Order: sequence, then structure tokens, then C-alpha cells
Amino acid sequence: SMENFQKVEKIGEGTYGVVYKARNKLTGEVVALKKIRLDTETEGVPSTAIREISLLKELNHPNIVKLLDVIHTENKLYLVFEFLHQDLKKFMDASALTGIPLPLIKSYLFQLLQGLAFCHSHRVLHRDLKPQNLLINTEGAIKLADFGLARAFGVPVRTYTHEVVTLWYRAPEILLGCKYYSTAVDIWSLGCIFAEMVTRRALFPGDSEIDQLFRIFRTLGTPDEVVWPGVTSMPDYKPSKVVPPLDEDGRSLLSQMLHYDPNKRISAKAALAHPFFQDVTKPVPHL
Amino acid sequence: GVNEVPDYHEDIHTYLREMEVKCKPKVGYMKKQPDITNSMRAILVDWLVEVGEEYKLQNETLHLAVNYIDRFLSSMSVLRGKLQLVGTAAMLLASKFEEIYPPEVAEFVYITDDTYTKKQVLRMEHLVLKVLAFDLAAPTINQFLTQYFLHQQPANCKVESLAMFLGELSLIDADPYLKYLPSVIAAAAFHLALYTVTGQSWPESLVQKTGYTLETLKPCLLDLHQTYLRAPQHAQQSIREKYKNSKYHGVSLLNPPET
Ligand SMILES: Nc1cc(Br)ccn1
Ligand SMILES: Nc1cc(Br)ccn1
Ligand SMILES: Nc1cc(Br)ccn1
Repeated sequence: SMENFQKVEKIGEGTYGVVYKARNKLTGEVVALKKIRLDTETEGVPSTAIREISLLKELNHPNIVKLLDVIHTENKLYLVFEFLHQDLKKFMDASALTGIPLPLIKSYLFQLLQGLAFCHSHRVLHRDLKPQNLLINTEGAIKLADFGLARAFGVPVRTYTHEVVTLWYRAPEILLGCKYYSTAVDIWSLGCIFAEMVTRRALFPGDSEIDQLFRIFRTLGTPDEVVWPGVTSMPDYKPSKVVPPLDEDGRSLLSQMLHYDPNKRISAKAALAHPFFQDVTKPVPHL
Repeated sequence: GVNEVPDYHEDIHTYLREMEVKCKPKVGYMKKQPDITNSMRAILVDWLVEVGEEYKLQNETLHLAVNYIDRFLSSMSVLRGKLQLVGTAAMLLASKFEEIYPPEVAEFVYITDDTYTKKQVLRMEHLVLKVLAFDLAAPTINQFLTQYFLHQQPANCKVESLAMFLGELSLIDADPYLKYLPSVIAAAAFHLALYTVTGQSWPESLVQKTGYTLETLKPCLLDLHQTYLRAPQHAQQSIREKYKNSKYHGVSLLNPPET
């Protein structure tokens, strides 16, 4: 079954177990393999994998990681993925002193949005967008990955799992524990990610839910009904040069992504027009 | 607002329509099953309705389950004594897909009265996944309904309830309802309910969205008008039972129109 794959090295661990880089002995294709242990006497195939696999089989966009195969055994499941050099977080870290050029930022954000818009157009929420889950190659691409915390939504949305999105990237309507959330939460995350590519530090690095709330308020302005109609009624509500290097258009897009009100928060579709991406190119990254 | 994904509501509808064809069961599958029948499938679906109420599952979970079953029996000969094993495994799969807090496997074994072992359930799980090639994201009657509800004005509790009742009654009878697409059944269920509680038809705004007229929806509306009329005489009662409760505003207690 995996007779044709040769293990090269471990590249990370996720919900499931271990992700490895491997090579197809017969084709030379370098791949990433995700080993998922099956609970054959207890809880069977994890729902994480049921969602990841079923949703990735539908999404075939140049900015969504490609699942090339699913190799079954009695006891193990291997997901075969296309290999991407690294994740945005490692790249950011590599670039903390040099910086990431503005053209490449622009390109990465453009792609991320094209990817994400495809998700939304196909009733899928990602719900875990953070730099560690975004993969880049050496030819200047970026792609959404790790769709284990993803959900196929209905219209209108109903109540989904609340424990969603790493704290730092978690939108205010999840924090405050609102009953319903939707495609807006992914945009928030991307907005947090835009900011991070520009500064190479995270925008809202909280130690707790309460700290996270305070971190947002002080930056975007204590939300009020005039800015976020409803903020005061939200279940857990209670009594600039954010990015120096960034142009006038940049700052406009960012605010629209980081809007408090999920209804007023820009869609991925809208954002793909924002003047910021009028001169977008596809630079190669320095790595 | 954003909970109705305004900038995507259309692309999503179009996608679901394209996908409801790909996830469509074989209309003739039961005549090619040497050992099982439409009637046995009736018992199976009826039993799944009951399980969804004891475990308080989403109705959407029930629809997926039935999709999983029809696609599985569209590809695999199954003997009667295993028909329940397939259905239990589908419900389990639909729960893992759709529910925030799915029942554990042990509860899926408990409901079969230990007709089957845990190993069998879990093995059948894997087989169902392989046969469906992990395509679990099937559009359902409900996914069309919840969209079709947003074209009411005002919103109506009883019409929404009543539409779901009819939708679920369709899941029980392969004949005729396998030869209709979910989007269609959904539309036929919406009209019938609107009329019954208000006197109003399939609205115009939905005709523009779907390309479906009352004329094109007549066959299904007929079959379904019958089902509603014969509902108290149907050998399977679990849905009626279920919709006689406040949660669904006893829409099962309502007398259907005449024509
Ligand atoms: N059997 C295997 C497993 C991995 Br991981 C890589 C190659 N072969
Ligand atoms: N390096 C990687 C990891 C995954 Br998961 C997918 C693609 N490339
Ligand atoms: N033995 C059985 C099988 C089903 Br399906 C429902 C009830 N009892």
C-alpha cells in the first residue's frame, strides 16, 4: 500500500498524529503523508478526518492544499498531500529581521482570499486560519491547509461548535459566546494574519479569553452600538499606526476585515476588489 | 445579516444543485437487491427517526444518514440481517459529520439490542466510507428548505415545521421519492405547507432562484399530497408521532387540504 512511498522526515504533528514528507519511488513526486490511527475497537474513524477528507475532496482550488489520495488499511489511514516547502509562521519567523516585502504580502493576502472565497462559495468554514495552517512553496504560492476543524455549513447557519479557532485568531463574536457565527470569523482570522505578515508579530496575543477581549478593544476602539449595533447585548459583553509600514489602502482593507460587527465585516469576495490588490504581482519568496 | 451569507447564498445554491445530482442514489436500486425491499427500507428509516429523537439529533443528521444508505445499497448487495448494520453505521457516520456532540459508538451498539457487535458496527463504518469514497457532504431536503424559508414574509413557525414533516415522510418511501431530487422534494414540501396553513403558493422570488415552477413541481406535489393524505394509514408512524409534539407545533395533527 505504502510500498511506493519512502519516508524522508517528520514535518509536524497535528490532531491526528504525525505528518511526514515522503517521496513516490516510482514517480519522484515529493508528498506529505498524514498518518491517522484508527480506533478499530473503540471510536472508529475520527470525525476530524471524516470532515477533512470529505471537504477537501470537494475543494480543488489552486489556493487550497490538494489531497491527492487516501490510502486505507485495517488499522491506519494515510492522507496523501502535495508537498509545500513550509508554513507562513516559519517564514514569518525566518523574516523577523529582514521583513517580508509589501508585494509578497499583497500576493499572499490576495491568494489567501481567493482560496477562502472558494471555501465560502462551497458552504465550508475553515475555522482554524492561522499562519501555521497556511503553506507556501518556492514559486510564490500560498495555500489554506489543515481542514480538520472545518465544517460544511447550511443557510442560514445554525449553532456550531464554540471551541473553534486558536485564541489569538478568534473573532469577538466567538469570544463573547454568540449563538450563531458564520463566514465572518474566517475573515477576522485573515485580518489578524494580514497584520502579522506586515509586523511579523501577532496582532492580538492574549493569555486568556478576557485578555484577548481587552487586546482587541484597546486596538480597534472599545466597541459601542454606534460601531457594533448589538455589542452591548452580546452574551459576555461587559463594562491608527497599528501597522506603520502599511499604505492608505492597506489600512482601509485591514479595518474592513477587523470590523467588530460580523454583518459589516467585509466578505472575501468584496475584499478581492479592494484597491489594495490593483497592482498585485506574484513575487517569489526569499528562502 | 452575515448568518445568511448574502455574498454567497447563490453560489452555494448552484453548488448544492450540481452536487445533489452527484450524490443521487440509483432510482432503481431496490429491484436489483435480491434479498431486500422498499418495505424493509421503510422500517429502517422509521427506526432511524426514533433513534434521532432518543438522542436528540439534528434532523439534518437524519437526512444525511438516509442519503448514505441509499448510495450504499446502490452499489452493494446486502442481506436483510445486515440491513440494520448498514443503517446504524450510516447514522454513526452522519452524526460524526454533522453533530457537535455525536453519540459514542457504544450507544449505536446499544440501540441495535446487541444484534451486532461493536467490531461489526466499526468495520461497517469503514466499509461505508470506502464505498462512498468519503463523499459525505450531500445536499439534503433540509438544506434547500432552510434557504427556501428565507423567502417567507413574515416567517411562519407552523409552515416551517409542516414542511420538514413532509420532507421526513419522503425519506420513508423509496417509491416514489427516489426519483425526485432533494431540491425538488423540498420545493414540493414548502408549497404544500404554505398552502395548508395560509392559502399561499410557491412564491415568485423562489421561481427566479430555482427555475422551478408549480407546473414542473406537479408530479412530486401529487405523490406527496397522497403521502400526506395516507399518512395516518402508513405502516410507519414515528414521524407523525414525533411531529405531534410542541417542538414542531403538532403540525402532524393538522388536516391536509383536499386539492
Ligand atoms: N509505510 C510508509 C509510511 C510512511 Br509515513 C512513509 C512511507 N512508507
Ligand atoms: N508540508 C506540507 C504539509 C501538509 Br499537511 C501539506 C502539504 N505540505
Ligand atoms: N431488530 C430490529 C431491527 C430494526 Br431496523 C428495528 C427494530 N428492531
